[PDB]
Amino acid sequence: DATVYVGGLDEKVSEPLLWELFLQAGPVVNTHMPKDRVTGQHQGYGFVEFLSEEDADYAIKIMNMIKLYGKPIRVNKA
Amino acid sequence: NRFTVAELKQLVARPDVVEMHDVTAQDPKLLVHLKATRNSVPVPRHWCFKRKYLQGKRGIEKPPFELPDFIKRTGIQEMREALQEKEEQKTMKSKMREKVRPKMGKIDIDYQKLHDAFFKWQTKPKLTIHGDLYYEGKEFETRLKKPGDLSDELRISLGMPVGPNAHKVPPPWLIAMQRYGPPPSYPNLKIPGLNSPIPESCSFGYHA
Amino acid sequence: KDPYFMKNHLGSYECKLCLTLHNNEGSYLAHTQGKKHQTNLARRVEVKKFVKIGRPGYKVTKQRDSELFQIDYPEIAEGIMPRHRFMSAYEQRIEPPDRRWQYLLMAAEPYETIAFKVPSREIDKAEGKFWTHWNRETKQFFLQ
Amino acid sequence: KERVAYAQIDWHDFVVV
Amino acid sequence: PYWLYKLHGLNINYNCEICGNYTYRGPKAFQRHFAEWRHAHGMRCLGIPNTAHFANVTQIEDAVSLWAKL
RNA sequence: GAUGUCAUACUUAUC
Repeated sequence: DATVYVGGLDEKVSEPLLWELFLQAGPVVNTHMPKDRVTGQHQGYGFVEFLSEEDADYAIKIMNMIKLYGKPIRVNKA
Repeated sequence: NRFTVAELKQLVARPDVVEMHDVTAQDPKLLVHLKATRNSVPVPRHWCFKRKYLQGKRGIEKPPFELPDFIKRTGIQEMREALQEKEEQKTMKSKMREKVRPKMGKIDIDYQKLHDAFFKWQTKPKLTIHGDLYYEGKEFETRLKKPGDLSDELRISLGMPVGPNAHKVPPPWLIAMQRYGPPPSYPNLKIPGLNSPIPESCSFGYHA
Repeated sequence: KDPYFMKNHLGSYECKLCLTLHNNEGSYLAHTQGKKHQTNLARRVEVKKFVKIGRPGYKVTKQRDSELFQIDYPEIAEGIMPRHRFMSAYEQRIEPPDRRWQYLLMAAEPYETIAFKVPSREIDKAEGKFWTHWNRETKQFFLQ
Repeated sequence: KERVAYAQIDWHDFVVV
Repeated sequence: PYWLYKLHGLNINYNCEICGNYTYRGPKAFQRHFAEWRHAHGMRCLGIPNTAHFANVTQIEDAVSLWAKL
């Protein structure tokens, strides 16, 4: 309930960059970025787990108009 | 005789320093008291490995040398590179002919410039505390941000110029913060345009 | 041309395929033949510019319905239907003050766009395939 | 063709009659 | 290979009663999966927060006693 | 990762 799925991100974005971008709406407790270990590139999706479900819902509701590297990043509940 | 980790965590006042390997030692209480001390240093993580802390960075790329500013501000590195480039082009005959009658004055830069760089232009290095140990992945883990501030790389990636006017310098996600309200995870966070003055708070965020 | 042999920072050779080290040059050339090396090798714009604009005088017939605009347009002699779209008053050629309403504009290729301001928030749908029609036999455009 | 013609029309020439 | 599974401590059955009595084929793999999202989602059902005191906790009653003691 | 034969290289101002 406290985890939000962020998609539509480019492969050039980093996990400290995503943690700094997610810190503008609330402190993120954990950030998981699934990436292939054979190629060393991200899959364009990540999971941000906050400290509560209401803060995660407020972060997912305020990230509907975020643009990174020209691509719109979508936030959904997970 | 050997208790589990739950009894060692419940008996000790600091269960965060209790590990799984400390329960099968000869003194769990003494190890829990020594590991949770004030000025104690933890054990290295290479004690349970099988590579002797030197077989991990085999094929990884590494720089040859990181010269400081005081050594590079004397012109000795460029002269050494020029001497290495000139000596690599000489054959065995040019190396044998220069041993009987050498040519003096190789670089001959200065005499007091090295003393001025080592005494007047001396810069202190970036040291660390004694509690911070060293590991194999310590040289690559450099990720170890604040609410209300944005970096230059994040502003270049998101396309948001940081300026003193609060018209476009806040991100376009502030409209949702104005329509819905302040974030519940930070009640002390102040953003310009909603609960802070726009020409005064030019940092686009304040934790008060 | 072996893409696995590289030079380290200590004057040695490194095989990144098997992740092995070699001191001299004679040990790197002899490391390619073997069992472990063989196992590692086997395991691994034009339509907008050409659009003529003469801007004719359009005549719309608005009517308040209850449960709809009827735009009279001349013959275009083409298959391109006139499209309607709802936009905001924030973008304009002169940008007048106090512009905080929306405008639904219908546009065609040989004719000029006719726009009507809607002070209400939502009373209908401005979709093209939902509640619009264009009779080419009488050349009449309707939208409700 | 209708989607190509709708995405290339001028949406700034507004006229209220 | 059997050598890489015997030298690294693999192919050893370990039971984790916290995450629905799951199976783990390694001590280091279980230690890496303890500080993960699955173990955190398993521990959040009982009401225990994700901290460093419950890292080596396996049983649910021992974790509940460690949460009630603090 | 261990084992046993061979080779290369390194260190302690060793002789």
